[PDB]
Amino acid sequence: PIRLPSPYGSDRLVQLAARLRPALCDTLITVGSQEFPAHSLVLAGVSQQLGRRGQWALGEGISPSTFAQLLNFVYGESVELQPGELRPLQEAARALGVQSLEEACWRAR
Amino acid sequence: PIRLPSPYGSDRLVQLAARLRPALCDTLITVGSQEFPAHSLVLAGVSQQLGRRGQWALGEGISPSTFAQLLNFVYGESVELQPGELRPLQEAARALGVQSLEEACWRAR
Repeated sequence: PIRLPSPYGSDRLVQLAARLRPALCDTLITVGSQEFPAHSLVLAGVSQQLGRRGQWALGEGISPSTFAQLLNFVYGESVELQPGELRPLQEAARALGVQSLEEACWRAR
Repeated sequence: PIRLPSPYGSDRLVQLAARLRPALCDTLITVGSQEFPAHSLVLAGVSQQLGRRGQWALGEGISPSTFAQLLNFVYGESVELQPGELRPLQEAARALGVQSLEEACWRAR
């Protein structure tokens, strides 16, 4: 597999938030049928577009499998991917403004 | 005046939260008549006791003036105090479990 290192694994509050979730989560992002709790503050720290509270639906041909990988990256976990998973992740990171992930994907390609 | 340096002034997410507030705040702490918005996640990072979402009232003979100083410290601002303000701040930090502030107060005394 391909491994993408996350530059967020050593922010002390991001670490704490990763251990807590779903506790204290104020955001619920909905992807087709699947539900993802998150901390609006953590999201704001990586992308102004994503820093919003409450429930909302993501609709742009982004799969739950791809969104789960983007969300782990944001919470400081390295991501490990199969070959055909890189391009959909890059496209999701572009559309949602997560610049650090977009560039990691384009590097591994 | 006496100055207490805060050890939180360089956590990148705490800095961002300090610039945002009251935006994205999920907690409202009520002190007599006065209202203080906060991020439950930031509070959890300094004291397990304070890491809770929603509205709640603080009642323990803690003044709004003293609570405002404790909250600024938690968000990374140094605090500047008059002589008779140190002991009430120390007592508030003891009761709410903010250990870093309790010890800074006892040092300046």
